[PDB]
Amino acid sequence: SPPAVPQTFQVAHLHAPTGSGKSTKVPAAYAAQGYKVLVLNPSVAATLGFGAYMSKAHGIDPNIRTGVRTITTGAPITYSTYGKFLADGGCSGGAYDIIICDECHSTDSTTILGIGTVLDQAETAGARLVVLATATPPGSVTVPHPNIEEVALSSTGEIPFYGKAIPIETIKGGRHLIFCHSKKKCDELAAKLSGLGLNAVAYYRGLDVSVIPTSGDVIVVATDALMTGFTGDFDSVIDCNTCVTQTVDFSLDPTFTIETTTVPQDAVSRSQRRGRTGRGRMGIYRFVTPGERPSGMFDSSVLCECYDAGCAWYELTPAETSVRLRAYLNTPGLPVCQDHLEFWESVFTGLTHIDAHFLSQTKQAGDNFPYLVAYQATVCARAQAPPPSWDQMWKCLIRLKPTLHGPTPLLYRLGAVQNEVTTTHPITKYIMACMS
DNA sequence: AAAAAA
Repeated sequence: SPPAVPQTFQVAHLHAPTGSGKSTKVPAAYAAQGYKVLVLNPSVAATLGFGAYMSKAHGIDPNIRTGVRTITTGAPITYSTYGKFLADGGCSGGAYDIIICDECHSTDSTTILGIGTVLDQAETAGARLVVLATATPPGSVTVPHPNIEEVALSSTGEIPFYGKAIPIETIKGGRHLIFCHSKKKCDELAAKLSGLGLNAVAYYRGLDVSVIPTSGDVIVVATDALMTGFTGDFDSVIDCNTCVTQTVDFSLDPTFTIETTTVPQDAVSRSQRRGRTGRGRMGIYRFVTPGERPSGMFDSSVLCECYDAGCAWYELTPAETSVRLRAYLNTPGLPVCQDHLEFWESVFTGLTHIDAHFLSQTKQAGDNFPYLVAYQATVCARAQAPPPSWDQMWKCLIRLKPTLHGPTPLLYRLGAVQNEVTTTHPITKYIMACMS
């Protein structure tokens, strides 16, 4: 049933629903034929999760590789995240015959870099086959779910949402899940509902899952934050149909601008959110918008994230990162994006002699674009100049604040800029030149 | 305007 292992090296696609067999059954089969298999997954919890199931399901303790915990068993099957895979330097010389790239539809920087690394090192590493598995191939469109009945919203309601309202009785009793785009609006919506006597709580990246009562009436207003260690299944799901993403704009003021904005959800988003209900029983899905943008596309800002991660985490030169990204963008059947490898590469190539301390800080802070942040900070300190602003993203320069004065040598815009700006800095001129 | 993995 699973893709046949070719005599020579080949890259195969695995389009199939139900996120289970593709990461358990498929690999279990290959191993039965005496093959060494590597299964990569974006999630750490998922990767650790497959370890426990494989044992009890196929009586074979697979190897587990994640940033937190690593476990070797010599077994023919190894489960690992893309992150951990990258940190391990990629494909080991002759370690696996088949490499499975699960959730290959994910457009996050780590997965794209990961898959691109596989597509470039697989064959040489000795692998005989690469599998790009996903339940939602590029260009997918949400399909009506059996145990789920979708219903639109209207002005009819006492709780304003995103252009509409939500009936009080619609969520009066039972367990419900409300999806909001912003983390602050989650606390707002939850505030009102809970204020109306309703038992509503907010959830997002940071708060522990223990906040949501495993039983009893409750309304959860959360973001797309993964509820690791929590049995989903909700009587209904109200979705705002909006996703928060980062977009890049070549505003030439003086160079580029990376900002996080909103945007209508795509098939994947819609599917995943609507999937939190209708598990084993009839569920409901209340939306604010009927349409949906086709899945399979990601912004150029993501490639920028790849070069940043290659620089900050995986000790990859800009050119090296390009090899792996070039392989990704040259492989059909995967998420597409405007080819800006050359431009992004040239940008990062000029970002030399970064302050190790600042880099360490931005990385440890778990901030976005830690490399670009730390580098801007480096230029600022090197010029005894203040950062673009004193927003939390520049906190690595706080101890130097007393001695920083004058215009910020702006290299690019990563958020709001409060301080005065100058564009005379050599690195800024270099970047301006790349824009051409 | 969020999340996630290094």
